[PDB]
Amino acid sequence: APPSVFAEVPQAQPVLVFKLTADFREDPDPRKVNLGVGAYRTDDCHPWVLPVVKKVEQKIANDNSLNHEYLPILGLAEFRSCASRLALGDDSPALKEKRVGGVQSLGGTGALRIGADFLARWYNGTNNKNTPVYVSSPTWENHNAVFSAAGFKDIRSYRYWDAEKRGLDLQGFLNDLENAPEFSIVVLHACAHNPTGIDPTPEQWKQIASVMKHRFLFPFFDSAYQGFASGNLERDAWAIRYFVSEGFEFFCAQSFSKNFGLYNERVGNLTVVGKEPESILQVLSQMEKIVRITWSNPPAQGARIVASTLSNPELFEEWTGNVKTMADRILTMRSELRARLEALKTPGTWNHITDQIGMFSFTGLNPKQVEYLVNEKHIYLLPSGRINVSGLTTKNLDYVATSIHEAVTKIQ
Amino acid sequence: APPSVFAEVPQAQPVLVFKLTADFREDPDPRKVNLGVGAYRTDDCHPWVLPVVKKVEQKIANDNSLNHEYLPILGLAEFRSCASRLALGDDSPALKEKRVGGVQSLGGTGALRIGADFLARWYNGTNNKNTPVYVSSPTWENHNAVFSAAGFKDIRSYRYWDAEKRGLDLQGFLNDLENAPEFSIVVLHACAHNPTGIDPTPEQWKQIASVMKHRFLFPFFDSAYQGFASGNLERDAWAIRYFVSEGFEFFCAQSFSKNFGLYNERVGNLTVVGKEPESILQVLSQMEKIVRITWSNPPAQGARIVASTLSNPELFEEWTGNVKTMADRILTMRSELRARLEALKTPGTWNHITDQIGMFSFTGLNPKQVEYLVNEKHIYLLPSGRINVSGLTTKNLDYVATSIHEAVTKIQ
Repeated sequence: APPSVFAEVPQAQPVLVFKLTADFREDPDPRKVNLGVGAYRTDDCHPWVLPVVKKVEQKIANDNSLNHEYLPILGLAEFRSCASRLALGDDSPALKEKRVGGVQSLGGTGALRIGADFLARWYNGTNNKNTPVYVSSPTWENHNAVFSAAGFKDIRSYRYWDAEKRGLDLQGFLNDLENAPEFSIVVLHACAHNPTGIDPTPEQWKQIASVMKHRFLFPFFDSAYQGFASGNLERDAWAIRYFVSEGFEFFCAQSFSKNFGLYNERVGNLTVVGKEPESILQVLSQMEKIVRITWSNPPAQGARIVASTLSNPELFEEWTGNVKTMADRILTMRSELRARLEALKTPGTWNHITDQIGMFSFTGLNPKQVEYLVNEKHIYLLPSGRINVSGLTTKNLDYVATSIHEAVTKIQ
Repeated sequence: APPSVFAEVPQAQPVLVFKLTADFREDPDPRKVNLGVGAYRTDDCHPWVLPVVKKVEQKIANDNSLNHEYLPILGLAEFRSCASRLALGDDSPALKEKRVGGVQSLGGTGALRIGADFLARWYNGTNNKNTPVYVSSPTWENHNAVFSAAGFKDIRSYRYWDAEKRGLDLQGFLNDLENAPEFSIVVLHACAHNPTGIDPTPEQWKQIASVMKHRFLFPFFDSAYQGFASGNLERDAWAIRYFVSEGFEFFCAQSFSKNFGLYNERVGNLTVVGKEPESILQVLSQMEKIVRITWSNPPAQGARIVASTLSNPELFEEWTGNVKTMADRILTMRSELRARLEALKTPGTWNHITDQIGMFSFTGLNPKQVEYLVNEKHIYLLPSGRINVSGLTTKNLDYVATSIHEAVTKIQ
């Protein structure tokens, strides 16, 4: 009869895609297409498990040597070494000189929150909750959240998407980077910009690099699709491996969710670059204490699989093949969509579709055009014109292209 | 050459046991004993993997039906149902009336931090960072930490350990519970008090129950050793299952680390009891949003094993057997130590050793006596006189008892 502490609780509300796919689920129309699904799908609209992953799982399932005792707080030793080595390169002299520790975390999200909560207490003084934060416009929906609920109360949007011409707005944001309270932190996308797909060219990275070396900035990379983006580890980590040979430091947040398909195993690593082996051991020290209060220590299964893969030469081999599979499919569905849009003389340029890298891509549509695709043609995608390219198959591709043609033409 | 943001970083320092076992590791003395190891060890001083766990792992390893796609933010559906059902009972009408959701978290630690960070924003008003916090004296070392770094700046110690007579100080803390700013939250140990082992009797629980129902308290249980403590699920969850039939509500933090041996898989559940199906769906709603910023969603492997076990009758059967194994060993090492202490006419009463429940136990020694065991007899344990009973085997038991005899007698 009396009150509920539980009553007077604000419902929280259905986020962007969660409601989107739900509507798709109940849609009885047989030509419906879901392009807002948040992982990689095959051409038959199915989840794919990497054979190299199914392979290692069997090896683990049979190793009666393994136990289930607590791991080091920072995580499985081998994993952190392999992961950072993957992002920075084996032949990186920044490894020989002992510059970096890894922290095994809970996916890419966990790498941020730990690297985030760390900065709001040891970066820019002590317990500095006022330091500005670099987020792109637009950005992965909870770059904001992970830094907000980490402390920081201003969040700063450097323009990134250029609506007209559908490409990169370089000095549109390179200029904004100048205005900022300098010496602030910058969470850059390593490659495959979520949710646009447009990455800076190596030349343009040099620009953003020096111009913000010159003048007070700390990078906080988000390497979530390394290898998964373009089908290769060497060029996807270039913007990372350049910052090291110049002589920077940064936190790099690695996610193995998309490029190992290990979404529900939450495999991730925070790579931390230094000066000299001095304070890295110091960073890693009270990185532990941050973790201890979040999760006592990280889970083992997902990490072992990645570690067993990256350490072994004939699994690494098979893995990069599997990664190239997921890759090549996306790049093909790009070249195909562009071609079909161009084959129908669809008003506008559509280079961006093939210039963008990765699984997500900005079409260049505005919610009035998108509204048409969702309600009349039952193509489900976000109002920001964002599609999951892996949502495009060989059967729906011709319908979707023609639908996009109808949208741009009929609705301005 | 220039500064390091990384320099001027405070090293954090080696905690209690981490330094303790390290010293044990380098100790060349052949009669050394480690009683500060933080998990269950066999009589041969080894980690034990439950056969029922090795069993389910094989079943999972062979189910080619499973994928690695993201789980619900709150976690694997089956797990949360089985876990809460385990703590509250299948025949609990508080389940039929839809009172409770579970939130799959990262071990027991994760269940707290989520349940903690939730209260510091929806409990006792809104964004109430001032509400007092109940922690025992002493308590599991990071009941304090998990609530501190969750916000709260006062932490209140209700006396729990009674140095002389080595047992429970009931109204010593039942009185302190009266003084507190009422309507504050209370993280009670369900059973197996870490690090003492003394649990209140069912009668004494009724006392603490009503007297703090009567007057403004919200329980926040820590069920970390359910079944693992006394070798059974029915009496270990009694203090929980009583609070529900009275008509309370609370968060219960379940850990499956010790009772499934799944430490490095980080399996845990936050059970949340309500009034009426109303605001539980509301609690679970913005429980998701708290999780999203911590870890996007929880890992699957550890949860599936527990879920597959608790849902299946002939695995549940085998599991409770394995749990009874770990249990009975501890209870035996208790009755044996007590007997050997009593057989040597060791000055003092030693009932507490056999009255305490669970893996951890307070001997009743004070660091001057403990100092003797560690430096002269190379028995490693915490200054609080805390031992890991599973550290006691059939070979060291006679040495340790005799050592404890020497400590109490020679050093007052």
